[PDB]
Amino acid sequence: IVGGYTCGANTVPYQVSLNSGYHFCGGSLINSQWVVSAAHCYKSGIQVRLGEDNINVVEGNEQFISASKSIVHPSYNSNTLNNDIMLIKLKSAASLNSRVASISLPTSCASAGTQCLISGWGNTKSSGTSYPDVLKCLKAPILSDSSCKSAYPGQITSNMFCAGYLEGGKDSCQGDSGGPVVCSGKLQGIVSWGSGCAQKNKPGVYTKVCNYVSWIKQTIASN
Ligand SMILES: N=C(N)c1ccc(/C=N/c2ccc(Br)cc2)cc1
Ligand SMILES: [Ca+2]
Repeated sequence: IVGGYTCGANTVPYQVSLNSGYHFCGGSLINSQWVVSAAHCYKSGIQVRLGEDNINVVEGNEQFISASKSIVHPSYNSNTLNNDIMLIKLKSAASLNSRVASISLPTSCASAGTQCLISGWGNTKSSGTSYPDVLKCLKAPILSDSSCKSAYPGQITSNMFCAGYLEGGKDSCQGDSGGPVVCSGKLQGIVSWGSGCAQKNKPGVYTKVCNYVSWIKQTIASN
């Protein structure tokens, strides 16, 4: 997260860190046994880390639970990043509490102008590299489909939306991949892509979760 703020320990209780020896992606806890992330976060050997603030220090509220299975969206295209969504099942159910909590799926798609919260442990610099140990947060509006398409001609599908600031300086970044965009207490987006980070006229692009609610629910019901 570039140009954001320190969230505060366990203030984003649905935020998870995916760890394969090291943090490599965020995700969102959607019930006691399932996490939503980006398809481009797929790899084997995933441990889900819940209740994290400082990902380098055991602070006392963590739950570390290995994934039993990952399900990448059947229509995920790694070239275009269309359908950039995946589900990860925990080997055992997380213990839910004030600091480890699921986030609701949307009942309807959020509109341009809606203020959302984007969070992650990704790079905090737009040029160069600095990775924070603690969770970073950014409040950002959903942008119009037209401004999104204008920023990224030929690249925005019906399964993507832009959020952030055309002026630049505030954005998600590498390492935030797979993490949440939450608007009015609903998971509306997943950190997916962008040209660099926090660049003028290159806002963040997010997987449009509201298009996947049926797939998510049906997949969970049978797996
Ligand atoms: N500016 C942004 N909001 C932004 C930029 C880049 C990313 C990560 N992008 C990747 C996508 C696919 C792979 Br594989 C590796 C990295 C995420 C967000
Ligand atoms: Ca920790």
